[PDB]
Amino acid sequence: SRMCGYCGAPAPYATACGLDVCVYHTHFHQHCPVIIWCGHPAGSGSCSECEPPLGKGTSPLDEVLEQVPYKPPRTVIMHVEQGLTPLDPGRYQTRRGLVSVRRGIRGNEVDLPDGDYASTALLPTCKEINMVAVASNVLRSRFIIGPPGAGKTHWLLQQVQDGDVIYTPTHQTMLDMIRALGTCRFNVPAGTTLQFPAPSRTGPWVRILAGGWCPGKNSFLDEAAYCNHLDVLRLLSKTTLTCLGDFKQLHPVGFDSHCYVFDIMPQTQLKTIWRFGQNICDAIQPDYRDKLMSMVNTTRVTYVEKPVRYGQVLTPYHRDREDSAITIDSSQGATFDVVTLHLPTKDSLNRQRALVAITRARHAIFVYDPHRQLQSVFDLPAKGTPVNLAVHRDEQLIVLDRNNREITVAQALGNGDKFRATDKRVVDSL
Ligand SMILES: [Zn+2]
Ligand SMILES: [Zn+2]
Ligand SMILES: [Zn+2]
Ligand SMILES: [Zn+2]
Ligand SMILES: [Zn+2]
Repeated sequence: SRMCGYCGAPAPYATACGLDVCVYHTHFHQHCPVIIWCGHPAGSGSCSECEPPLGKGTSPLDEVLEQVPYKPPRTVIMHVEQGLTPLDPGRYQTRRGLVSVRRGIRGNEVDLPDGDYASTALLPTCKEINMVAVASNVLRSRFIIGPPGAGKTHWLLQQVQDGDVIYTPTHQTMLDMIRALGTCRFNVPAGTTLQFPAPSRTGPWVRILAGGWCPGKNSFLDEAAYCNHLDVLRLLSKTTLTCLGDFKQLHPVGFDSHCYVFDIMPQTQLKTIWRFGQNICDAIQPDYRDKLMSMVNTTRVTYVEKPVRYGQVLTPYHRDREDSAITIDSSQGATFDVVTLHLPTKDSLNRQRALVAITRARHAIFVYDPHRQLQSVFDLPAKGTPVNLAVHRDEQLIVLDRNNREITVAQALGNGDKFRATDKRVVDSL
């Protein structure tokens, strides 16, 4: 009992290209013949039963199939003896209608009486297509649109895991992906004119798109805008996809072809951040539609048990300002290397203020939060960095190492010195 590839209804018939169809859809598949009850193709007018004409496609599948040539296969004899035949297992049209050659321990089983039958095999073209699954899986998929510049390649590397599968359209894109991953599984395709490395034993699979679905945990689609539309539908019939694409420019002058599914897929626009690290981007994400990707290093986050004066000090209320400290409201549109979020007063912090305070610093932020009130507004875990930090403190240069100790030496630890301020740079040398 087979179901229709279009609508999922019971399917007694099939297209020559391997699509199971219900009675209704026997007459809306212009791609190739559909042998119906009278033994002729629907709409052929070979007899009076097949005179009603074919209708226009009811599915995007039909539009996709306009670029997929039907090549009629050879008419081959199927020899039958006690329900056994030499022909390969599959599905065939015969004078007794559509029949299946099943694999078995005794042999290739076929439910037909002894004889010889002229047989045309169904092509594999739409053997794995299921448009009700495509619809469902499209909803549970995502299309990651990249930014104008770079970074889209590095998003994938942070997301990919050893159990995952990455589908890619060409030999070259497959090679590009394999080089970017470093360690991955694959089978070098026959006939290729590229120099493929050796495949690893572990890592994500890199599969050529034309090869079709193979099982995995998460499935990705590389170069989505370049991919074969029918192959994409084959995948979406079996799994959901994370589909990677580039920034949509205004080029359409017949210059844009991509699978229709991407225009109805849930979309995620990537945005490059140059001001602070990824850990900050993650904490602030709830306030933004775009997925924020840091194109710079991790911003340090340290939870001090006692007050401190590193970099610019920030605090909600004027009452708690000391020395050259400012309010969080006064810090809007200002940028620093180091910042100290000073929160002595209970219930003094909301989302808006906290968002401003967290997004001022470039390299480090120290948070004095004795009331533990930042937790109730933000998820911001403590993050260290193996770096030698440096900043002024009331007309006096000072430096702190990776373990947040006030060391005053000349490059003793042997770590990097991160700083972007005008005064900190020039004073650093001399
Ligand atoms: Zn149907
Ligand atoms: Zn067809
Ligand atoms: Zn007919
Ligand atoms: Zn790529
Ligand atoms: Zn394209």
